[PDB]
Amino acid sequence: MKRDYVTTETYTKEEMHYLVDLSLKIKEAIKNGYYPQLLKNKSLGMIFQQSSTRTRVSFETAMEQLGGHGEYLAPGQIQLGGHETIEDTSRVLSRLVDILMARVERHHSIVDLANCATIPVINGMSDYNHPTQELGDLCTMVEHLPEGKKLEDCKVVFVGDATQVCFSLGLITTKMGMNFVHFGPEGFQLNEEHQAKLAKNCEVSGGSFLVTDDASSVEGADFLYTDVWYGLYEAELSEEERMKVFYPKYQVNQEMMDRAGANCKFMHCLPATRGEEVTDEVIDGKNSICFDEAENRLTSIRGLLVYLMNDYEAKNPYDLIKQAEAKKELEVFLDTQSI
Amino acid sequence: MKRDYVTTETYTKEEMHYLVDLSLKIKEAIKNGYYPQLLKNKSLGMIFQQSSTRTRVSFETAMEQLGGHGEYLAPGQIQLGGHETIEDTSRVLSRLVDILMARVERHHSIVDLANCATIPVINGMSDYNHPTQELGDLCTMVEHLPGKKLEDCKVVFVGDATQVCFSLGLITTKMGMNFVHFGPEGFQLNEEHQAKLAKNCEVSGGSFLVTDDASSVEGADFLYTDVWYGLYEAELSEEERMKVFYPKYQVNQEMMDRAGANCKFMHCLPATRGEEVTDEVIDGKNSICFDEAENRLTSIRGLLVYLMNDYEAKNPYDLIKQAEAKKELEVFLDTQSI
Amino acid sequence: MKRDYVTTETYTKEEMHYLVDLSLKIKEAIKNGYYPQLLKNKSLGMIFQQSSTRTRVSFETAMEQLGGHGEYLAPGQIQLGGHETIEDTSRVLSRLVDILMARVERHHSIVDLANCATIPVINGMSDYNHPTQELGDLCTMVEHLPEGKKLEDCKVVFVGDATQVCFSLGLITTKMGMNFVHFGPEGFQLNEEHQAKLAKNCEVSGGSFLVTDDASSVEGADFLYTDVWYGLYEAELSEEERMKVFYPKYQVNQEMMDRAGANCKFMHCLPATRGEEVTDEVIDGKNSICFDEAENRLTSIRGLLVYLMNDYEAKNPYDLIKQAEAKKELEVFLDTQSI
Ligand SMILES: N[C@@H](CCCNC(=O)CP(=O)(O)O)C(=O)O
Ligand SMILES: N[C@@H](CCCNC(=O)CP(=O)(O)O)C(=O)O
Ligand SMILES: N[C@@H](CCCNC(=O)CP(=O)(O)O)C(=O)O
Ligand code: NI
Repeated sequence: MKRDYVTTETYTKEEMHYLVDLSLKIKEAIKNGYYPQLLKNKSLGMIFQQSSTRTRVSFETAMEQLGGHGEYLAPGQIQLGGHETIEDTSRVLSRLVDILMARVERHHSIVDLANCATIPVINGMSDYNHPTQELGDLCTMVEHLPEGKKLEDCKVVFVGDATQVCFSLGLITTKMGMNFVHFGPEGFQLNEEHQAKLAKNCEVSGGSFLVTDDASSVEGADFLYTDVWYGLYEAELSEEERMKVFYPKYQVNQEMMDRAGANCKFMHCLPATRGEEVTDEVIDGKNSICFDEAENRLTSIRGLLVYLMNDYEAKNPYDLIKQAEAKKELEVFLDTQSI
Repeated sequence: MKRDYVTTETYTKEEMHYLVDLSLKIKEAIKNGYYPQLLKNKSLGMIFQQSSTRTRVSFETAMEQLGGHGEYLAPGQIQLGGHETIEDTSRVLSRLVDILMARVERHHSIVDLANCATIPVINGMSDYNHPTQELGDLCTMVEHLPGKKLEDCKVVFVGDATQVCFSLGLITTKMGMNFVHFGPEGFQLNEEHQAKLAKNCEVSGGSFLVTDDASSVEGADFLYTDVWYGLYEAELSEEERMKVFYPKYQVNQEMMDRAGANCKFMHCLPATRGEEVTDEVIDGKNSICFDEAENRLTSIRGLLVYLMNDYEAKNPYDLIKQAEAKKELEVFLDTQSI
Repeated sequence: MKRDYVTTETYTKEEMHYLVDLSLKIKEAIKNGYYPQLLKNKSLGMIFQQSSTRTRVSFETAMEQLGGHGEYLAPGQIQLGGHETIEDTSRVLSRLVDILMARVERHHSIVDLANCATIPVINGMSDYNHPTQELGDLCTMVEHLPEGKKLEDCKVVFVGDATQVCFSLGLITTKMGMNFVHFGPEGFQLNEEHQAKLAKNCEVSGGSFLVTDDASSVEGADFLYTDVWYGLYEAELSEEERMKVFYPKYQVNQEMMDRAGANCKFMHCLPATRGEEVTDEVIDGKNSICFDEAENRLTSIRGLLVYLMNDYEAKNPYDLIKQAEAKKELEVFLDTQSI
C-alpha cells in the first residue's frame, strides 16, 4: 500500500499543517548546515513533459540534500506517450525507483500514473492544478504573516487569468480557512466547476471565496498573487492577444499595491513577464516576497518527499532478521566466490 | 587492463552463472533494505543515441543504490558524431569517468568505444545485440523455473529477428537450453546468426531452430516476443508491419494455450498492445514481463559491481601512496591560503 | 559575500598558483583511491546553452567524487532566454543550489548571472573567454615541463584562429610570466583590445607576447597549441570557407612540430577536426599531451569547486549552536508527531 500527492483535495487542514511544520523543521536544519539523511540511497523518477526551473531543481536538490538521487526524464528520452501507455510506464517504474513525480500536459496522465503505481506519486503540475506550489505558497504565507493576524483572518487576492495556479491557490487558502478572491476579467474567471470545489472547502473550514472583475476587490489584501497571461504551454496566447484581454486593468503596478494596502505582499509563482502582469517596481520592491516563495518550492518538496517515504516504509516495513541474513549472505559470496 | 561487456560471446556459461548469483544476492539485500555501498564515489558515463526507460533508469538507480552516480549524455548534448570521432570520445571519457555505457545506433560504435577505452565498457543495446537484457532475462527464468532445471527448458521467441531475438538466442544456447525463433520468411535470424547459435550449442549441448512452423511453440516453458516496427532510425509503418506479422505472430491466449498451461509470457518492453501481444496475455496470470523489467535493474547492479571489482583487482590502489596523498592534502587545507 | 570565477583577470599569479597546487593535491588523493568529501550534500546548478563533453562531465564527476551532485540544465529545459530574464534566473537559483556554472552564448550573460547571484558563479565558456580551460592547461603544462625548466621559462605558441581559447591561453600564459605567441593570418589575429590586455599582464608578470603571421615564430616553442577553424557554435564557418583561410599554413603537422623543436608538446582543447588544424600523426604521436590535458579539465574543476565553496563558507559560516538546536528539534518532531 501507498499514499499519493496528486491534489490537496485528499488532505485535511490538519494534514497540511503537519506538512508545513515538517517542511519548516527540515528547512531550519539545512539553513544551519545539518543535512538530515532521511532518504538515504533512495531514487526518485522525474517525468517532465514541459520545461521547468523551480520544480525540477527543487526535486534534484531535495534528493541530494536528504541522501538520495533524482533522475530527470525529459520528453524524447522515454517512450511514454507514443510507443508505451501510461499504465505500462507506471507498473515498470514502480520496480525501478522508490518514488515518482511528473509534470504533465493533461491531468488524467497523473491520475492514471498514480492509480497504477505501487509507489508514491507526486503531481509536479498539470493543466488542472499545481499542489506542490500550494504547500510552498502556504509555507511562505506562514513565514510572512501580518503582525497580529492569524492565517485564517488573511485576505489573498489572485489577479488575472484562471490558470491551474490560480485554482490551486484557491484550493489551499479555502482549505486552511482563509479568504480568497480571484480578480479576473469575464471569460477568464474560475468556472462553475472550480467554484463548487471552493464552496465544498469553505463549508468545512469556515473560509470564503469571491470571483469578480471589480477593481476595488483588491482593497485589504494581505497577499496579492499573479501569474503569466499567455495561458497553457502547448497553446500560448500571442503578445497582442493577451494585452487586449488583461492590460492595463490586470497589471500589478505600484498603484494597485497601494490600493490593496501599505503592508500588502506581492507573490508570483514565476517565471514572470516584466511589463505585463507585473512591473519592475513591484517585483523588485520592498514588499515582494516572490523570491522567498521560490525558495519555499524546495522547502515544501523536501517535506513531502520525507512524509511520503516515511508513510510507505511504515506500510511496508523491512524485516530486520532477513536484512541481516541477506547482508551476511552477500558478504560471504564476495569473500569466497570468483568468476 | 580491463574487461568489457559488449557481447556475451566473450563469457562462458560458468561466468554467466556467477553473474546471476551475484545479482540475486544484491537483490535480496536491497529488497530487505540493506544497500551495499560497493561503488562508493564512482562515476558511470551514459551515452544514449536512442530513447530508453528501463536501461537508462536501471543504470541511474543502480549507481545511487551502490554509492555512486550515473551521468546521462543524450544526443545533441555531446559532440560525438559530428565534430568528434568515436576514438577521441573514448580516450577522453576514459580520463573522466570510472566506467562507461552506450546505447548505439550502429554496433561498430560500441566495438570501437570499448577497444579504445582504458576503462570497462558496457553495451546498452546496438542494432546487433542487447547483452544486459540477456542477463536480466536469465535472472528472470531462474526465478520462474517450471520442477525442471534451466537446461531442460524450451524458449520460443515470436516474431521479428530483432537484436533482442538474437541476444535471447545467444544466452539460452550458452546456458544449454532449447531455443526456437518462430518467425516469417524475410524476418528470420540469418545464416550468420545461426552459425553463432550453432557454435554455442556444440559446446553447451543445447539446441536451436529457426522456423515459420506454428507447431514449434508447443511445449514452450517461456514464450517471448518484441515489437514489430524494426530499427529506431527507420521504423516500419503501422499498415506494413500488420501485413508482415498479423495475426500469425500475435501472442494471444490461443498461442499460450498451444504452448502449454504453465507457459510464461516474456517481453523486453515497451510493448504494442493489440500487435505482438493482446491485453489478455500481458496482464494475465502467466505474464512475467514486469518481473523481467525489475530484473533489468538486478542484472545491471551485478554487472557494474563485477566489472569494477575486476578493474580494481587488475589496477589495485597503493595504500602507502593513498595515505601519503591524504595526509598531504589535509596539511595543505589546514595551513595554506589563496 | 562570495567570489566568482568569470575571468582570470580578477586573480593574481599567486592565487593561480594556489589553485594549481590544490587541484594537483586532490588529483593525487583520488588517483590513489582516497575521495575527500569536501562538498558533502552540496548542489551545483549547471546551465549549458551549447554542447559539451569535457566541461559537462568534469563538473558532474567532480561533484560525485567530492560528495555532492551536479544538475544539468539543457537548452529547452529551463525558460531562461525566452520567458525569463537573466537577472531573475540568477536570484531564483541562488535560493535552490549552492554553486552555479554556465556555458553561455554571449559573455554578458555570465557577467549578469554572477552580478545578480548571492552564490559563487563559474564561467563554463563564453564567446570572450574560457577560464576553467586556462587552469586545466596550467596544471597540464606543470606536469609536462621540460627538464630543468620552470613554467615561466616556457614559450607557448598558439596556432590558427583567434578563438576564445586562444585569448584565454594568452591571458593565463602572460599572467604567469611565460612567453606567448599567436601565430595566425591577417584578419584572424587577436585584435587591439585583446593585445592591450596581454600587454598589461606582461607589465606585472615579466612575461612577453607576440601576434604575427610569420611561420618562423613557432621555432623554439615548448608547447604548441591549436583549436578548431569553424568559429562560434551559433555561426559556424563552412568547410570550404575555413580551408581557404587557414589551410595548409596553419595546420599543425610533423614539419611544424619539428620546426618548433624535437621535444615540443602538442596541445588542443578538443574536440579536434583531424586533417584540418592538426594531422592524425601529431595528435596520436609520442609528443601529444591533449588527452592528459583533457583529464586536467576535471583536475582543475575539482580545485575550483573546493576553493570557491571554502571561500563561501568562510564568509558565511554555519552557527554550530543553532545547528545542534535545529537538529534536536527536528529529531523530536519525527519522534513524536504524525500526520
Ligand atoms: N500558469 C503557469 C504556471 C507556472 C508555475 N511555475 C512553476 O511551477 C515554476 P517552474 O515552471 O520553473 O517549475 C504555466 O502554466 O506555465
Ligand atoms: N527491438 C527493440 C528492443 C527494445 C528493448 N527494450 C529495452 O531495452 C527497454 P528500454 O528501451 O526502455 O531501455 C528496439 O530496437 O527498440
Ligand atoms: N573554440 C572552441 C572552444 C572549445 C573548447 N572545448 C571545450 O571546452 C571542451 P567541451 O566542449 O567538450 O566541454 C569552440 O568555441 O567550440
Ligand atoms: Ni544525477
